[PDB]
Amino acid sequence: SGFRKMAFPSGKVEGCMVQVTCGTTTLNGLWLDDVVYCPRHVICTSEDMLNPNYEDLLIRKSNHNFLVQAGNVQLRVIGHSMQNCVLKLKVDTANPKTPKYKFVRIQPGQTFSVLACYNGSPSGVYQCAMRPNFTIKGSFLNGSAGSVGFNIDYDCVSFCYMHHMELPTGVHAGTDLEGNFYGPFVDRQTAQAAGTDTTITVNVLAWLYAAVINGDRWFLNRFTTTLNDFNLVAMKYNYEPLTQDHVDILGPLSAQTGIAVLDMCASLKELLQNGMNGRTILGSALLEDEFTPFDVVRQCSGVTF
Amino acid sequence: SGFRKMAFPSGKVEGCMVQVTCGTTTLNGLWLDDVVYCPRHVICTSEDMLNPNYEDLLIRKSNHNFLVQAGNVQLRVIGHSMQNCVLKLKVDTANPKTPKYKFVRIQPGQTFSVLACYNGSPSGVYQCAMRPNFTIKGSFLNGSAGSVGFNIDYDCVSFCYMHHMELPTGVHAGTDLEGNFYGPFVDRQTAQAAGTDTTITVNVLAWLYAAVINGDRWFLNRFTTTLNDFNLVAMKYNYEPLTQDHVDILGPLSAQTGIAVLDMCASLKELLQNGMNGRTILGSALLEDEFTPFDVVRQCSGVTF
Amino acid sequence: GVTFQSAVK
Amino acid sequence: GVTFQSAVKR
Repeated sequence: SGFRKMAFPSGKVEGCMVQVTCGTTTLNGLWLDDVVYCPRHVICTSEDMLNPNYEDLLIRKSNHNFLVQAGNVQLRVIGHSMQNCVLKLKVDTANPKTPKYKFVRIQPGQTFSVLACYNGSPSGVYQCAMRPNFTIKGSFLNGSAGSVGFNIDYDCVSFCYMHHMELPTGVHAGTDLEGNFYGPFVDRQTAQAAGTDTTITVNVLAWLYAAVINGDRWFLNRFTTTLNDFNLVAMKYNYEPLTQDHVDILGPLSAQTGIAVLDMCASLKELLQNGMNGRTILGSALLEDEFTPFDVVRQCSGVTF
Repeated sequence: SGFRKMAFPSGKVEGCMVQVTCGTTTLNGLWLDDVVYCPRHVICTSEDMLNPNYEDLLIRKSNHNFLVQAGNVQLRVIGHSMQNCVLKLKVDTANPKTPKYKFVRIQPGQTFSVLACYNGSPSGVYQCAMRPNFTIKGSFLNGSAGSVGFNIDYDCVSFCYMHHMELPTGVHAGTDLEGNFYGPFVDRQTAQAAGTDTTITVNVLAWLYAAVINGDRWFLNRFTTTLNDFNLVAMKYNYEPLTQDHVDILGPLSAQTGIAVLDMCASLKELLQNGMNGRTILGSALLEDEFTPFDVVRQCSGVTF
Repeated sequence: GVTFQSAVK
Repeated sequence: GVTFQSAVKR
């Protein structure tokens, strides 16, 4: 029993974190085999932040202009290239701690663990979600760029996010590990702003299913809904539309609990109408949307209470 | 910017987790130097648990009755003894991954990171507080006993909790690493329940300071209060009394944000008496009490390990 | 109830 | 505005 914002154990990622310095600029890099991945804006100077030409900035660098430090060891850089908005520094040592890994680009609504780092060293680990507006609500300070987000289902690390920058409202933007930004953002300090964000409906339904698995039913009601009518109501509260794909994804939780998906949608409609009237659900007084259906099955018992 | 429930990096602890099996009972152990620590209830059958005599049950066990697995390696058990409610299995190899560590017993209100494990393999990490009623609101299923809680400081892992049991309300109880229970709980199958809890006042104040650091200021007001006036409200709302020591601990945050502790206390008093009037703080509609003053400093200043 | 959270091997 | 979260080298 219980239900927590549960991250993956961070050791397999800790073993890949290094510091990368170019000029007077430093951030974190990810050392996998003989490549160090890091945001390309490490090659900017304070003159290059609104309209850098990264091809031009990079052609001016040699291998030995990149200082890569793995704990007390300086790694030797023997090649460098850029792929979209990440640099790839080839080094002459394969990381002995490289885990089994893959790169994955995720969709909005997906969750992942973040290992926040400064100067190549870990500060802490927390759970995040990719918001519908392609930002993440992280906790990041200057020097955190190159920190990564990941999952570790089944002993393979899937790296899905690398941190680049903070937007004016204090949320965060970055790329996959191929250097392609999530959302319409660019690695320029020119004015950019998160779009209007919405609530991740399929994840709120997942978490209501978690509440039932753990023993609580107070929020259910006797009604059902069509998918159409549900979406017409939920979008009046800035919820994302629920698709038939989402309905399909919730099938296993619906089966474990005996509550049809569209009946849980009816419950959610009433919760949005009523609030919780002084109650809590899994320890919260708001409807939580950063747990996916897969996260709920990962964390909860297979036997409902 | 941002503020998340943040755990310590768990890598140092991951390298210490092993599987311990005795008979048909399996749980986790903590391998440090040449000793594996685990809950002494691993030696019990279900019938044993109704009225166990642990010394008597342990006398019947030989070293080869304890199967200890570190990844794919069986450890050779060369001795066995018990300290309070933990077993100490001496093995013939010192763990080469033993970190700098100490065993520390914490007090209610202090936080720690939990490394949830099954079958000796780390599965998740999350942040916990020791509640005033000495339970923890964990997330644990069968097989999680022997999972540990810890803090880090610079180089040193301070182990403070080893998981034993779940109570009827779904909260959790366990020991320090010397086998002493937190709370009035016993490792016997008999009726037991969490007592009524309270809210950790100094932690709520710390989180209000975190909110101010993040730009959430709507709850500040012109008023101040006194310790005695504030503690009458704390009693009425089942909050822990605030002490002078607590005020002193918040001093950093109070001189930093620009808001004195008893000024922030007048904000908390107003929130207890009036609620939040539809607003939220740091994304919560509840007053959060599982961040200590040091947790806030460590996250907001990017302390690393 | 009260559960000692070992698992069956 | 938009802030790259590199840091200045110590």
